[PDB]
Amino acid sequence: KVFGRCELAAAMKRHGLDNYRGYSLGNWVCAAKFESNFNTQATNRNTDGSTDYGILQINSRWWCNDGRTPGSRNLCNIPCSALLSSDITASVNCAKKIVSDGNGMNAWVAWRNRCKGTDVQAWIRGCRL
Ligand SMILES: [Cl-]
Ligand SMILES: [Cl-]
Ligand SMILES: [Cl-]
Ligand SMILES: [Cl-]
Ligand SMILES: [Cl-]
Ligand SMILES: [Cl-]
Ligand SMILES: [Cl-]
Repeated sequence: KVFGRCELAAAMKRHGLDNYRGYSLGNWVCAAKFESNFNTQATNRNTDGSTDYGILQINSRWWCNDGRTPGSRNLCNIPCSALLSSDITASVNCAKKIVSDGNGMNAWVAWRNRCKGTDVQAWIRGCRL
């Protein structure tokens, strides 16, 4: 599923991501924009052999199981395929664990490089929330 911008903002808020660990909703929408362009079915293969899955490009090295990432963990206790669903529940619940891991949203390199420090409220501007 490819979400609309305000559609995704609303779904993220529904699932309690707004201001989770102090990160406003626009931070999350911005991260999703640059990770997946709001496409739940996005996948990308990393140089180390792990794969990133879903709207927030959650990585199989630590967070989900895909059966093809040697030495990895599955700390969200989910198949990586669950992160590709039109229902964002699994991605949101896993993102909550990731952002709580110590480095906040810097866990998402694209957030650090493209969202951090910017006017992230622009990503939810105009949205009925
Ligand atoms: Cl689609
Ligand atoms: Cl957009
Ligand atoms: Cl915001
Ligand atoms: Cl594996
Ligand atoms: Cl594990
Ligand atoms: Cl949803
Ligand atoms: Cl933080």
